[PDB]
Amino acid sequence: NNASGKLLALDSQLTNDFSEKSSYFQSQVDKIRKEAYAGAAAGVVAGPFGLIIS
Amino acid sequence: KTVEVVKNAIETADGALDLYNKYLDQ
Amino acid sequence: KTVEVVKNAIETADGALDLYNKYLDQ
Repeated sequence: NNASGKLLALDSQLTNDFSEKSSYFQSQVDKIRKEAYAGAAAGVVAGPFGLIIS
Repeated sequence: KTVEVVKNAIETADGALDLYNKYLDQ
Repeated sequence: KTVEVVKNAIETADGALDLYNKYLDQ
C-alpha cells in the first residue's frame, strides 16, 4: 500500500512537470528568437551588405 | 595605422554593443 | 619593423577573433 501511493504521487507530478517544461520551452524559444534578431540587429556597422548577411 | 583603426573599431563595436544592451534591457 | 608589424597583426587577428566571437555568440 505504500508504493501503491508512491506510484500515483509520482505520476501526478510527472504529468504536471511535463506541461511545465513545455511552458519553459515556449518561453525559451521566443527568447532565443529575440536574442537572435538582436544579435542580427547591431550588424549595421557595415553598409547594406552587412545588414543582409546578418 | 590600419591595424590601429581596426583595433579602435573593435572597441567601438564593443561599446556600441554595451550601450545597445543597456538600452534594450530597459 | 617587420617583426613589429607581424607582432601587431597577431593582436589584430586576436581582437578580430574576440569581436567575431562576441558577435557570433549573440
